[PDB]
Amino acid sequence: PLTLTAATTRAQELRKQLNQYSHEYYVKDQPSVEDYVYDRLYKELVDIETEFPDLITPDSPTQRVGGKVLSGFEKAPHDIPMYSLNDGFSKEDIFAFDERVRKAIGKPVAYCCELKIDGLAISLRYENGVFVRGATRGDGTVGENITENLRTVRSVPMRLTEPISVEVRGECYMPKQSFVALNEEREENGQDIFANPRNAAAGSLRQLDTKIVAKRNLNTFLYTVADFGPMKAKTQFEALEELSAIGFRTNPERQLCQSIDEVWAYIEEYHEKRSTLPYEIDGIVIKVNEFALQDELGFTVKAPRWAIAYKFP
Ligand SMILES: NC(=O)c1c(N)nc(OC2CCCC2)nc1O[C@@H]1CCC[C@@H]1O
Ligand SMILES: NC(=O)c1ccc[n+]([C@@H]2O[C@H](COP(=O)(O)O)[C@@H](O)[C@H]2O)c1
Repeated sequence: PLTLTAATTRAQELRKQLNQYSHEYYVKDQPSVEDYVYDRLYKELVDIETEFPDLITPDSPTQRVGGKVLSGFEKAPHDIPMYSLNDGFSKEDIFAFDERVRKAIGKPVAYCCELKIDGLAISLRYENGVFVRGATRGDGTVGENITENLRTVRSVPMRLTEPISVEVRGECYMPKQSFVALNEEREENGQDIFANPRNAAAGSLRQLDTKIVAKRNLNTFLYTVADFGPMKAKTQFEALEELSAIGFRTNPERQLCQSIDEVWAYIEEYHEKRSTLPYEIDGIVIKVNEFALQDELGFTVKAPRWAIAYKFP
């Protein structure tokens, strides 16, 4: 049959190939091959892994199912803190924000606009391309180490394109439909339902048994790089492209707005588009695009001065 020498090599080929399909299907939401092509190879790999468990690696797709069970979560400090967002609620709130930015900067400023995803903020640290820590925001300077649980989030890469060392932050959420499904499953089990998708997302990520988490149907959008490493983005918009480039899920709805008035267009555009989305959002995030300018404005103690969230009512 298959020898260890042969299986060791064949396994790499399968992880490589399978991980490629999973990337397309989970990160680009656009698969290339038919499901049964995937399953065939995935079953070949499992058979190889079951015969020689020693070839099992963290970047293998068979580990997306979890199995580990923790006692509790370890503290996960953030040397670079995970800030919060200042809030706006009116057109006045947004336009006053813009007024403040031009006052301190002394010129017109371009805004990257992103949809504020209603879920759990997460931070992801990679070294030489390997995923080594996943963390909640916690209180901004200390979160919880939820690395095991995030191994089961399919859109989170166990290994990157480039062997690059970087930490990136974004949202982990449950799409509306998985929300509904989970709640029905919970009704059937006679438990309390989750009031909303962000609560489901947050309880899922606090489950100690990673095998339950795997089943939960979670997804990510990455939007900030905390530790650039060799990374080269110089504006936020640029950063969002470069996050895709190295292989994270980014939300496609982000725009680049050269005026506050366009910013108010965007907020309206997706305020009416809000229900048409598979995921829930609780507003819009407006960011000063130029990193050089985000720097100049800098940070209050809570939230950055170069950004603000327009929250829907
Ligand atoms: N939820 C979001 O969609 C979102 C976003 N697209 N972009 C940011 O940029 C923050 C990062 C630190 C300074 C500004 N924050 C977001 O949500 C924050 C994360 C933690 C508190 C808010 O939920
Ligand atoms: N490229 C693809 O078509 C592709 C990739 C990953 C998962 N899937 C599908 O997702 C389901 C679960 O697979 P995984 O738990 O290994 O991610 C399976 O039914 C599989 O067919 C399809």
